Amino acid sequence: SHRKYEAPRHGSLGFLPRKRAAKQRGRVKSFPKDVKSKPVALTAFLGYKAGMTTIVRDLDRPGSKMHKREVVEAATVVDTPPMVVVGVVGYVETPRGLRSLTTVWAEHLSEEVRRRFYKNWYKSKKKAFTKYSGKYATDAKQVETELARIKKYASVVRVLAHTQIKKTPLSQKKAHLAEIQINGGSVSDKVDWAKEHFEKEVSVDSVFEQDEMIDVIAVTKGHGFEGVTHRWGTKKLPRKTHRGLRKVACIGAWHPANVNWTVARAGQNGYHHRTSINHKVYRVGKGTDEANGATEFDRTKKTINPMGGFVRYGNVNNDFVLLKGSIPGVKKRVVTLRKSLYVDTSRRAVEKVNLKWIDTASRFGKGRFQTPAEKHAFMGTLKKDL
Amino acid sequence: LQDVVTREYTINLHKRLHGVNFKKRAPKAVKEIKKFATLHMGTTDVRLDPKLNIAIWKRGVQGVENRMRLRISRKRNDEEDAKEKLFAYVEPVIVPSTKGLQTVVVED
Amino acid sequence: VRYAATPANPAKSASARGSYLRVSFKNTRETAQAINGWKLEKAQKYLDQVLDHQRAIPFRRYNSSIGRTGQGKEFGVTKARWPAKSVNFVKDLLRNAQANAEAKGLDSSKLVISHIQVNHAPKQRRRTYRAHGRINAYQSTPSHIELTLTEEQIRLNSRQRGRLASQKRLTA
Amino acid sequence: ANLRTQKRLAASVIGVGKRKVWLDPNETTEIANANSRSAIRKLYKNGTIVKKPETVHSRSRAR
RNA sequence: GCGAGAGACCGAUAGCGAACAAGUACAGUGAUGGAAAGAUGAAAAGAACUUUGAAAAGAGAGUGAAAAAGUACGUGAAAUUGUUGAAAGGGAAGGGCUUGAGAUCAGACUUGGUACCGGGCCAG
RNA sequence: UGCUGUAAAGCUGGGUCGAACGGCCUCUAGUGCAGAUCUUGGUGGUAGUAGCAAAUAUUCAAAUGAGAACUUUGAAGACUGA
RNA sequence: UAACGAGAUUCCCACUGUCCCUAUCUACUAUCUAGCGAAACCACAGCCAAGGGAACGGGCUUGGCAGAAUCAGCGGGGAAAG
Ligand SMILES: CN[C@@H]1[C@@H](O)[C@@H](O[C@@H]2[C@@H](O)[C@H](O[C@H]3O[C@H]([C@@H](C)O)[C@@H](O)[C@H](O)[C@H]3N)[C@@H](N)C[C@H]2N)OC[C@]1(C)O
Repeated sequence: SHRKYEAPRHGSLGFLPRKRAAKQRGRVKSFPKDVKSKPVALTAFLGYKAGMTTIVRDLDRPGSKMHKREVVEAATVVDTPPMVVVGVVGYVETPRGLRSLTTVWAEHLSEEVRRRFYKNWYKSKKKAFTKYSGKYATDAKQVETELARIKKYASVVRVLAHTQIKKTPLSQKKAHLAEIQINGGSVSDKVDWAKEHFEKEVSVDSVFEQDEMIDVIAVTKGHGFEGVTHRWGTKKLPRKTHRGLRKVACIGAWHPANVNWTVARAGQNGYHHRTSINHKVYRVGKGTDEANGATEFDRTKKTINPMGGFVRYGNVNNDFVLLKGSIPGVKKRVVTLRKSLYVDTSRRAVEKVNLKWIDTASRFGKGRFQTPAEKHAFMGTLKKDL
Repeated sequence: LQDVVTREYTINLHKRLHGVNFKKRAPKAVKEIKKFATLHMGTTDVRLDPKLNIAIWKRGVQGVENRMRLRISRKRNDEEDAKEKLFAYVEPVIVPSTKGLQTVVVED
Repeated sequence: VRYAATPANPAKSASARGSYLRVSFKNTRETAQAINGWKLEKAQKYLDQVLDHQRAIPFRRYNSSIGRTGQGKEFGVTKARWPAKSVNFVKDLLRNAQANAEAKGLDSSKLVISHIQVNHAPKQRRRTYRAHGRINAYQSTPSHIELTLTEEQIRLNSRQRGRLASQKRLTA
Repeated sequence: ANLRTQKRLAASVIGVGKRKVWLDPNETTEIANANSRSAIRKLYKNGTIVKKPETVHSRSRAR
């Protein structure tokens, strides 16, 4: 018989299976479509999620009730030191899809990226790329022949780049290595741009500007094994239910005589790969700027970090990206930032934001001061101050 | 290597007993001190003085002090076929405050 | 007594037995198979590390609904376990066989475990009490253990013959 | 090395509970030889066995 | 009941319930109910002694026609199980028919006859 | 290990074993099992699985011993609470 | 019909996680280990769709398909067990 009353399905059938992600680094499934007539540029950048804060802004949306009025908004800080380009990969079109033709590497690789090729670095002889380095030392002619191959045959060119994880407070010493696609120009221009950046640093401000709408790819917070009530949001059974109530009462009809894939079941929750789009860039701060957290209206000589540090992360001492709202992942998680895959002309996409104030009170409790100086001014001298 | 050596340590038992079942706090402090002595003396053969046991249990099953000042000495173990050439002896140190005390080598 | 397997050269071999041993047959079979065909000294070291929970015994047949461990990766398995009582009985038998070999003059460092097997011994019965005044079995499944240590025409047709004669006459 | 009988005999001879009997830890052999009540009395007199004091229950707060 | 002699009877799940310390052990308040359980060897000759082990035991040795008879003892099946060898194995296995491959088995140079006669098998 | 019979079955090689047994002509029967939720005995898979979670709570050292979470002694922390 | 009622019933005040709509915390389990170690049940077994068929198949016919060994859960099916 039919359901007595109608209700929408619990959970989405498009995020299946609800399993653990295959890798902790989130991969870019698709890159922005290439436009030959643009300047040669990177399409993505890797950073580390540091924490969240609060900002104040004036809204510019005519017709809104909050137009020309202050709004308070959550925002996320991504620690983004510059990346180092260490290689290049060429891809050829085939009737079976993109196939990588060859990979060319820079002459010198820093210890933090070479740690990525090891499970037991302290017990190894550190031989990675040691014979490859001699392909440059003689006359580099083999390297140039490989790059000529990429120019002749590739249709898609991506650069190999790694984070400088030792500029973050993370105790992990392995750097994160990723392929970032080069868009714009001819294939030959792409290879030349990759070559001139071998061993060089590329900064966030060259990929992402301020007011841009960008996407974040990351693995979500893990929760382990979870029951259906919280994993899928199903209704709790009545209090007097024998053998428990955090369940789905009927997991299927008699026929088909099999449990259907569409039925909510207990299993692993969180730690999923997600691609979230349309997060506005509120700031591209600079690590050398000693007033990262200051605005035009709030002139206090202040960094983006909250008093006491970001909880369970540390201090953000590099370039950073302040993003509107929340993004997938937890503190310390490597996040991949990607350019938008489409052109957006709506007000929210084209609005220019001007920050009034950024919060820097402690995230470790009910912080009521923005600065040590303000704390001292409010409380006066203390016993430990003599 | 100075095999025979005596040092005085502070153990932060408060963070080691965080969230522990209330009827296992003093028994777990015994296990935590044994683990602490192996981390510093490199010996799994750890012997606790009964005066240390009295100090651990002075305030009942969940009355362990936040910090304890310990004297740990590594000593030889003839006792042939013992698998351990050395052992650690742990004993309490009476001090007025267990605050602000660093690891110190004891000249016997 | 007759052993299930008799050594090829009894002069270079030494055996030991244990019968009616109150130790699990299934755990003992797995531990005996874990060292079958090993050098004696290597096996003794390995059993000592098993007792210390540094290495594990792979459970290959009697393993349904046991736990999973990373110490099984050594042997290509996920289900392994550390049965102390079986390990102790097998160690005592390996020690006895080594003593017998030494009495025969054999070299300990050459000895390999050339035979080891576990058999069911008769069960020991106890009783267990169930709901609604019922009685059930509560038996032991004991073991027989034994082990041995050991020092480590073409004829042709007429036509075939004629063919070969011709071919030999061709190449000289 | 099993002084259970000696503990019971001392409790009887001294006139207290077993909970108040102290057997010298360092005199295990001689206490082990004390099989009769007479030997227990001798050990009690020498101080090898001792009557522990009562646990105080003060009435000072009650007053 | 007492004393005898027998049988085309049964042969230890049979024959009386009981071939044995059987109306026993055990159950039930009680009336009553009521089993299982035979065989080392001619002879204990029931394994001295050495050695490993805390010991039970093992390994040598020893007795015996035999230990492939060691008081778990005549023979010692099946279910079920271990080890060894060989082989097979994409959501059962097993069967018939047919051939291949590998293993095993068999047959005419005959009960062969006296260099010859003559025979056996597979084929053109 | 083979041979014979359409078959019920019969015979034989090798191993184990230890005291009686078979062919033929007849006689006779408590004479042939896959089943009966059959009877008695024995044995599996399940499975090293369910499980060994009420009654506040144990710890240090010594002694003993081949071996000590579980024995004894000492120190202590607890409880029953007339 | 006063009083009485672990009797049946309706409304009101108070009260609340009964609910909107769930979240969080503790102990004991479960879990993993050492030791110990049952039982129910069991023709043979175990992936689907349709067909025909004792008219609702795990097996049969035609298709879809199909890769060792597995662990925690689960209650669709085994027209599950008793
Ligand atoms: C010491 N244990 C005793 C033991 O004497 C036992 O005896 C059997 C004995 O009866 C067997 O012997 C048997 O021999 C034949 C045949 C089947 O072997 C049987 O028909 C016969 O009933 C019986 N005597 C013998 N082979 C093994 C002993 N454990 O009898 C009972 C028991 C308690 O187990």
